[PDB]
Amino acid sequence: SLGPQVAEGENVFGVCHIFASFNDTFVHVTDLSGKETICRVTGGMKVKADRDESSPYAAMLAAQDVAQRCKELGITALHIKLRATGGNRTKTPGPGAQSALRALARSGMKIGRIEDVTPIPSDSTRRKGGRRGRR
RNA sequence: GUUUUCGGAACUGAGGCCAUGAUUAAGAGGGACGGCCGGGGGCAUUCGUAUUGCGCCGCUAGAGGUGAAAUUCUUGGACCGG
Repeated sequence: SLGPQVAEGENVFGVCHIFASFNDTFVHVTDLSGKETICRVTGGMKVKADRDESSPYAAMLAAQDVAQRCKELGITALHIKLRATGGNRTKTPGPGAQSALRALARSGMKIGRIEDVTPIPSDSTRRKGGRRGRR
């Protein structure tokens, strides 16, 4: 819990992987390599109902938690990496995607580079669901 | 008896002559040739993320899924990140 960098000199960076599906939200702050994580709180560990694990509010107080946890450990700036469910499944981020990084911005954390890292397949396997779709 | 001119039948050589004999080249067709063209076909080769699984590392208690849930996965470490 000791960041040897001087604060007013410059900023200590981290990176949070925002994974917003349509059934849950993930806020995963890791180091610049990603091999070593700092905090990871989901939207489902903040609300006592499955149906709103991905609600934008459930991600708003899941990002205020990780930002509070990412503060004293010594990180001030964050690179953002949005990610939808990807693969052959959906490509647009879920509802709790925007209310997440807006919360941690309002929580006093600096922002670096923002990027979509959705796992876009070159040419997918057969997507789940019949030929006639989800009728 | 015979040979022929004699009329007929057949063959065989040299001619002479013909205005000496081949319509056109289909906004029909075939074929050739020319430079191209094309997710045409075949065989071989190469690349791409993704998905699933496994190994290791990190941190963790939920993760999945739905109209809402449950079956299912999970401190024997799932999901998430490398």
